[PDB]
Amino acid sequence: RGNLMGKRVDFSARTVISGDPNLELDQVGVPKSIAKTLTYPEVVTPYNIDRLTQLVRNGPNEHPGAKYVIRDSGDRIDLRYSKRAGDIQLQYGWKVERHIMDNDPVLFNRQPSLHKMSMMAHRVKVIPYSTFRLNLSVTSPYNADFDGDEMNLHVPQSEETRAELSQLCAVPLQIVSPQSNKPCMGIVQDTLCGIRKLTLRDTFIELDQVLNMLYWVPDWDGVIPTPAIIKPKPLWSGKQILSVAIPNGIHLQRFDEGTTLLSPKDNGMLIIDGQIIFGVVEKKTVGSSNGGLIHVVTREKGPQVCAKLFGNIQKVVNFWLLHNGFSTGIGDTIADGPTMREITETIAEAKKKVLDVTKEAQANLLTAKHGMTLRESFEDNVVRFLNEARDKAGRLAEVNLKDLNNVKQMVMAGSKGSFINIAQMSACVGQQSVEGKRIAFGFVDRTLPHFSKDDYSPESKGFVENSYLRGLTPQEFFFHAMGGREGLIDTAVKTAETGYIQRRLVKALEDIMVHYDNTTRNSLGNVIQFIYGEDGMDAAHIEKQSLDTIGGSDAAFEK
Amino acid sequence: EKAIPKDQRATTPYMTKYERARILGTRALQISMNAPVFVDLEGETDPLRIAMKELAEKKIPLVIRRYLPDGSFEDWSVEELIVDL
Amino acid sequence: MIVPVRCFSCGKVVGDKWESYLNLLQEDELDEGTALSRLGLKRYCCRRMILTHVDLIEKFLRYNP
Amino acid sequence: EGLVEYIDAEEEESILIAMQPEDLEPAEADVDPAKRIRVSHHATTFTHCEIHPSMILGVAASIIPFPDHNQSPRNTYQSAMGKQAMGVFLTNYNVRMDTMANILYYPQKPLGTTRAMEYLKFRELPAGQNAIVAIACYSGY
Amino acid sequence: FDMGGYFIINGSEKVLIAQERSAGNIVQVFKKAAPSPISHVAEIRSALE
Amino acid sequence: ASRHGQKGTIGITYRREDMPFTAEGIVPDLIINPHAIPSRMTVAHLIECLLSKVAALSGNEGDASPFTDITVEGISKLLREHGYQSRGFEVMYNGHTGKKLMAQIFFGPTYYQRLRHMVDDKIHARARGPMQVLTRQPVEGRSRDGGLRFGEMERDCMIAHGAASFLKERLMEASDAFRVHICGICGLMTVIAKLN
Amino acid sequence: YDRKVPSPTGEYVKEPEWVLETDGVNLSEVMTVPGIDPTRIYTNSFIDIMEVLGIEAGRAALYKEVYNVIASDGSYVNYRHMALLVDVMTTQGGLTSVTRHGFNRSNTGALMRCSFEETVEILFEAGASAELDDCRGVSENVILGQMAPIGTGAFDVMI
Amino acid sequence: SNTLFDDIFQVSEVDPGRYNKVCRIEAASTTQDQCKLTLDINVELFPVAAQDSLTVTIASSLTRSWRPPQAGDRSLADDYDYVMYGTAYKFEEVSKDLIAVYYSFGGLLMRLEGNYRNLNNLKQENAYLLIRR
Amino acid sequence: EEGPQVKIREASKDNVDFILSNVDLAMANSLRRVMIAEIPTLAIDSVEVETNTTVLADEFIAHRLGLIPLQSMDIEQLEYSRDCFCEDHCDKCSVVLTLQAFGESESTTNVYSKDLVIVSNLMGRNIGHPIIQDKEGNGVLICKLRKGQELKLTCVAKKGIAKEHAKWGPAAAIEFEYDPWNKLKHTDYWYEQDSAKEWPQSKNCEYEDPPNEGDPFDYKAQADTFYMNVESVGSIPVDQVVVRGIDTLQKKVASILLALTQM
Amino acid sequence: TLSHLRRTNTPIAKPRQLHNTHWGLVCPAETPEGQACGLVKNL
Amino acid sequence: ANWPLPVNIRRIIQNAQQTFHIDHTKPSDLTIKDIVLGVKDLQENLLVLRGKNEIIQNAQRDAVTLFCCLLRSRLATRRVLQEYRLTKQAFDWVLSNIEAQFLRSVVHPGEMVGVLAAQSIGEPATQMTLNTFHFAGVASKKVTSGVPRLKEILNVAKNMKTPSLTVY
Amino acid sequence: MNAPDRFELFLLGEGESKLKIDPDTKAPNAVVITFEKEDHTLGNLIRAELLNDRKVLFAAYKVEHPFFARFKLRIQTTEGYDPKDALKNACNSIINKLGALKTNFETEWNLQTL
DNA sequence: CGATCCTCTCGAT
RNA sequence: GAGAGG
Ligand SMILES: [Mg+2]
Ligand SMILES: [Zn+2]
Ligand SMILES: [Zn+2]
Ligand SMILES: [Zn+2]
Repeated sequence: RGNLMGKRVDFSARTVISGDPNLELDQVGVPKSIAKTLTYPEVVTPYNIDRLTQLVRNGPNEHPGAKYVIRDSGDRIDLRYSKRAGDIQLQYGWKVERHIMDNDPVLFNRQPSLHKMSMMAHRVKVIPYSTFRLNLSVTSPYNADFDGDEMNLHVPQSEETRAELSQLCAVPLQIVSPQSNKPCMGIVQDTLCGIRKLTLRDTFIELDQVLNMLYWVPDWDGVIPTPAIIKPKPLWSGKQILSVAIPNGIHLQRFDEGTTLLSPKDNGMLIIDGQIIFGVVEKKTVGSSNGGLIHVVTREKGPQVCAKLFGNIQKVVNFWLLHNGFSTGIGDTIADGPTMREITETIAEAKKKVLDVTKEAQANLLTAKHGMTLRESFEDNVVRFLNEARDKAGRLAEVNLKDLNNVKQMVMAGSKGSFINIAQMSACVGQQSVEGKRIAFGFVDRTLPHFSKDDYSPESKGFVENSYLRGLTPQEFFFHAMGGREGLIDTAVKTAETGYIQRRLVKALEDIMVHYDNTTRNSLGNVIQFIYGEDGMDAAHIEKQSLDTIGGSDAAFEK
Repeated sequence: EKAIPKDQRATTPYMTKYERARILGTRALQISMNAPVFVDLEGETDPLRIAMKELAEKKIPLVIRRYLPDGSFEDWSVEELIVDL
Repeated sequence: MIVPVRCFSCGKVVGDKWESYLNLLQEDELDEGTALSRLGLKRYCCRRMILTHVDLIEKFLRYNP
Repeated sequence: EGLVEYIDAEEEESILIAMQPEDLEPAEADVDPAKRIRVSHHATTFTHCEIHPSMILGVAASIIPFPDHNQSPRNTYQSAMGKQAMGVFLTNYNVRMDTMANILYYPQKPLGTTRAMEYLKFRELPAGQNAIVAIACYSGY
Repeated sequence: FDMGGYFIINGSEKVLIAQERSAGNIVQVFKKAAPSPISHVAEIRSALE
Repeated sequence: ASRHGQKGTIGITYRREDMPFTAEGIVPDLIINPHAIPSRMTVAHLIECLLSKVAALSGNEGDASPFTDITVEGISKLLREHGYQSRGFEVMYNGHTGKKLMAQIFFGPTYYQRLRHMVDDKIHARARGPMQVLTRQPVEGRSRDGGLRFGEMERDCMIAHGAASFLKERLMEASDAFRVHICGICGLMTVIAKLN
Repeated sequence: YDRKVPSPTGEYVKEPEWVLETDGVNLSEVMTVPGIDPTRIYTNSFIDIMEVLGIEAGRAALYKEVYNVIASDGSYVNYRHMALLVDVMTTQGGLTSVTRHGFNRSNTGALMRCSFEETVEILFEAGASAELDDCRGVSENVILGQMAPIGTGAFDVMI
Repeated sequence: SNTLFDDIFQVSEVDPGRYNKVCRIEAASTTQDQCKLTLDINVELFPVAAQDSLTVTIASSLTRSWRPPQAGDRSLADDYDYVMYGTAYKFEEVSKDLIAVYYSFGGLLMRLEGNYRNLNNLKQENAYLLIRR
Repeated sequence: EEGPQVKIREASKDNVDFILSNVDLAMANSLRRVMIAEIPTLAIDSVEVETNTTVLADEFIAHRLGLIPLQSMDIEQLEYSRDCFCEDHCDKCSVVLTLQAFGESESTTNVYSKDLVIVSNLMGRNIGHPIIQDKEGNGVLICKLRKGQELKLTCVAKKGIAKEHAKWGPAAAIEFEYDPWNKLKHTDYWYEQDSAKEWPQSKNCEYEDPPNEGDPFDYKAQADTFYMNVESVGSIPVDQVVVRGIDTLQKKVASILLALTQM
Repeated sequence: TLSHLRRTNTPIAKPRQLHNTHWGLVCPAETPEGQACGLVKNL
Repeated sequence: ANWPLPVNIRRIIQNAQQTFHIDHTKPSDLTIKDIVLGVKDLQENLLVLRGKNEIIQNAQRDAVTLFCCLLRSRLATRRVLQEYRLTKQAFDWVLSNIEAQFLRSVVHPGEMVGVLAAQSIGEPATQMTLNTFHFAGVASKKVTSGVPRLKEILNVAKNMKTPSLTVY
Repeated sequence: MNAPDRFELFLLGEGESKLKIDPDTKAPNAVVITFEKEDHTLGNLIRAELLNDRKVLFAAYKVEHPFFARFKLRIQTTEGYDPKDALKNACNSIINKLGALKTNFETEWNLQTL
């Protein structure tokens, strides 16, 4: 395992990673010191002799340079020590171990490598500073973030090895994945957030900014689109300027809930010939979604065009947002005086439901359903009332939040946060659970020595009435910490356990491959499937389609 | 022994992604090593971009030997293989 | 460890104000907020500079070598 | 004088503890909507009372401002990192020959402190700075 | 500000980590799992301090 | 990191003029993303900031102690009393442009910690170097100019990509690769290599 | 239970049905109880479906099982991946586990099995039984530093 | 080209609906009983109230990189107050003789219903909307 | 006179509060940035440490030394060393400062910016003298000494711009606001019940007419009237921070005009 | 340092869990992620 | 009805509609024969396998069954004419686009599907949050899930935690 | 360690030139100007002035990467009008505005007391 | 006989 | 071997 199946290798490099709005999807930012340590062995041909001479002349310390010149016999000339290091008249057939240069294919990776998308080929872009820079929309396959993460780079040392990386492993080739027959890369964070904000019917742009936004798109035709508005001032909509980033012959149709071709809510999506007709652009259109812009553009225009679409959208949106601004403060967690009153009463009614049920259980009136205990029946009821309360209180909070609420804004775009988050920060944290039950009696007949014995009340068994805004009481604080711990303990287990599963799965199926007869066979030549997937289709070239003859009435079918 | 004749070939008339990559790689290696070029390079210098051109104009003189699980093979020329992809 | 010269955020010179601040607090028996304002430390970036400073140099000067 | 007393978990089992002196035992006979919700007396057979609930916390977590306003694992995370934050580990640093030492040029005491920090000598030997922070989408970096 | 509580062994500052163990001389009864021939077990781990 | 489990690295540095600014000409020492907030539910961070702004403004120490009756409403009263919008929001102007940002930014002081773990102590690159005695494979670790491990899991991804040559190159040309002499009869590494 | 069933007009209609949920298993006996639909009886004990209904029903039930673990997590994986797993566990006519007991004891190459678990003991019985290894597997080629018959090397290149 | 459609409308409803600059207008023609119009307008640039009588025109001329007004001597088909530009995206036939046209002016939608649109309202990337009084 | 207009509201040695009208925001901002980053100044760019028995590190001291404001009045009569034909530095391109301090007293000995001694030939140029705004005339506490303690060092103060290092900023905060009433609608205010009630009124609102509710939006309007206040560190008088700011910007536009000529 | 000097170790039914009885004795927050989660404690 | 299949017919149709600038006012130039035979011949050209034998011809017939269902439902006379309103030009282009995209969609011999499958199942399993199921309401919903269950399945555990019969 | 020198923000490298004029490939009478060792200070100011010119059809600037001082300026002008002349007038207009400001501030400053 | 990956640093034999 | 990092 440690020496044959895996081993430490030369032409490898490692560092802390950083994001780069100004980097192409298929690129990787290489620190100059790394580009200078890592080399490629280039043969001296008439097609490169001039460039190689200059690189040898630059030597190992100036960037587009080289260390080592290998001649016939195989003798390595050390460019940092040789007395003839400034002489060297190259000959064809010699090799120059040149520095890693812009556009070289490199294998970029983040451990754990659970995916083939965890190990992809990028185009080198030599940069100042000591981190590896990467396009934000490649963060997901690697499952990378910039909180201290490190990544590894591998350098192909052969022409065929570079072809393998560029023709099989390249980032654009991986956009649409066979794992879930859909893209594994999409518009995220700031870009996902600003693309929504830009797309509002209300969002309008003036000439000055429009011109700058248009120029920010490298594939731009140079033609200024006619402004949506031509009356007191030419005014372009956000949808208009973002459509410049979308190539022609791109068609997309959606329909969410109330979408009606006149799209009252500006929901759904309609793109004709790469021009957005209606529909606020968010996660459903521009994320890792099944039939979105990205799945469509890859299939329609191709992987190379799709990888440009990442940058193009990033460039416009990042610029517009840089100029617009986006924040979040304590004020975004605050709901109305009246909302709070309603939340407060929502909880007190839940508190009474639990009392009534308790009083009833204690009177021997509560009958247990077939299959479950009277006490199990009680616990089930209490927890429902208590969960209902958190959900009802939370929904009360969410409704009160204005469209200008920054938390609500991030939820609408689908960039960060869900309902729970709003509810727990603004309304009520809710019931704490350990081993799927409410807080257990760790002391005799009580959860804490601040309670009396035999107390089944919400507060007693871990119900956090307060929100993170209001703040938690010591009892509530401790119980939340108990619930919290169960999470960290299984996180720690559901990593070492899943890692072992993954190994076993990989080892058992290692040798299964598609043969020249469309058959699925192991190393013995034994048949697993007669046709791969039963249809002999590649998973990355497949998408969810409606079978129109199956549904509807017999009359509808006839019509 | 073993071999399938040209007439009786049942494998895809299409070049696989794995075939194209290995083809382009092998040819790139040759060009990189001062081997003769079968097409007019129009300001082209990268061995791979040249192999891509030789592939596009069907001037790669290589043959893919397709092994079937019993051991029999189907010889297909780069010349005959359709390049969709 | 000694008053930073200049506020990190804006660049306002603060390194000439420490001793005057200690005096304003001790001798004039003023509160930190009015002491800061008398020094002309109007913005909060300049205010955090002085109010938040811990003068460990005094502790260090106590070591006999 | 028997005003205070030591208790282990075994003895904790036989006793009833009030969480606050006042806010747990004066008498009964308006509210701040902003303030958190507190249950009540609901038990009045106390033998003991907590010196101060913040004492349930140890050294690291005692540095966190308002941990009662944070999702619990974040407090566990902070507890880890506080030990990786450079400050002025000891006043005599200039005299010791440690394998590795990291000292902040200008340590600053935090503008937001805990009552427990007085006893942890935090404002005397701090490990951080009061940076002016903006929460914003700027260049996307 | 040094708090002590540690040792200096060959110039190295050593901390003895508090070791958690079960207290001895405590009687504890346990329900033994279904296939077991013994329903319940009462145990005492008798120590001499 | 702030004292709330909010760790991160520097993506870039900007000089004062590129930085967004307040109308009093206050500029941030740090810019953190709004996205780091909703899911983490690290509200104390936002409360720390609001409190700290009032503290620097008033020359007092903020009481960020746990189980208290200190409220966001209470701090907000004091913040407004200082002539600032009560929720820490401030009108900011773009550094490149001078034009007001459409959005108002939550801005004020927050205690940040400089952690160990610095790029320069982590960067490592190897293009050939020292080999282990036994295995004849690259040495381990940055300190010894070691090679990075291309483990089984990585070997697996190269199989999935179908990169047969790259996988061979990693395991041979990079790392070990040795020429042994084999007997045609017994098929063992018996052969007495008497080269030259 | 909710149930999508075709109505007399053609469309699918929600028609709820009473379903019994058990703790414990006796497929063979319960399936013969009058009043049930022995055509629709199910168990999450795919080993029992295998023993009563056969390997093919065992396989279908094994997919349903794997599928449900993935689906309960809200995740979606393409059919072909879980199908391949389930088929591999199935092709022997029984249920072969993804364990040193299961797949690792099969007729495969000694150098490929030793790469997983029980390394030395696999290699000892290989010598004693005087095994031949094809070197047709990925692992033996990784051990040999040879181009494996995977993608790129799954064919030969000639002139 | 020239005008494709011209009429006077009586505005029934004006709804803001979660926007600050935009309002969706509900209006019927003063001449034709079947003639309807639903339209998104920038009320910041051109305010509209209920019962307002507006002249609406769909024209197609007064194409390449848009050049700044440069009114120096530049004269356009505007004796109007509010002018848009958009795409014909749908032609829904609401039975017998009733036809509806859908126009998106940079995402500010419009639905014009009647019958007589016939040999005039083409499926063009073109269409200028011109509103006055 | 013609284009841009100035109206000085407040003025002192340290600050200028002024209204900049009949100007474009691109100009107001470019001017704003130039005062921060590009006006040349004199600051310590080299320290040679002879003796340091101080409690502080050589480089820690050297850092603060560069941060001391130095007279930069006659800065244009000093060369950038990089352009100077000398080997290293000289009186045409640098100012040399001396620092010798010893702990004579049992009580703590403080080291100030007043203790640096100009050792080079200033040739009658008003340059290099540490800026002292202190009432006690000490200015900037560099260091503190105990009894046996000593610090002996030599400084080379060179010409530079904040763009290279912040120590070269004649800078300090630049208060900058336009349209205090949000008539331009350049910002959409965040509110709970009432943006007017919730956002504090700008002092600059007195100097402008309120929008008036019964009026339609002024879509054609553009920002021209910038309420500014330039704070000076000391090295250069306020009037100069602005005048040299204008001069520098003017200069860098001229270098473009001259570049077009050259090609 | 203070933390290290107030640290607990537990070699090897549910030991990783913050038990009720830990109240006021061992910190609810301060425990290592993954590795010794709940096995290493702090007073 | 919604199932993952190769070749997005809806998209191809939409592309012919724009490429040929179809006017929903004029009558088509097509014939029932053009549509009916056209679609029929298209089906004889969707190759997954190629052998001239019966075993292979029926295997081919089988592989393409569900796609031919989708195709027939989408390319029926009334749909092509009333719904899409295609011309002969647009129709013939669609016919060739389906064939070309179908042939592109086929798996390439050499594809390492074992490792693919393993990683495609394994990766999500690592992302499986909570060992305890979110069915916290009712106590009779207590069936083993997540990673503990996935382990029961893979190890083929004779002694599972939650054996259960579901009786219809 | 991999940090560039700070003088690289404002000092031309050997080989580097202030302006580099490239004819635009996408449109007639359009030009792209790369300005080396200059940021938003010059870029915004110039772009704004070019829009003040009625014979200027397009004017936009961008700083493609924050690491590097350089910016790119795109100018499209009226048939007959050269983009280099448009850039010239824009520059002189700025210089004359700046001259006017200097004097106006100096005049004001002299009237002051403190 | 199994018991995530990879990465770092430290001290001691 | 322990401490740590994602
Ligand atoms: Mg991370
Ligand atoms: Zn300041
Ligand atoms: Zn032999
Ligand atoms: Zn000189």
